[PDB]
Amino acid sequence: IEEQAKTFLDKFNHEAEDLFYQ
Repeated sequence: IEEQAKTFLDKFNHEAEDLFYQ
């Protein structure tokens, strides 16, 4: 699978700027 390894970092790079507020 690539969704849980290739794009699994898309959340750590995105959510990192979204959760930085909450």
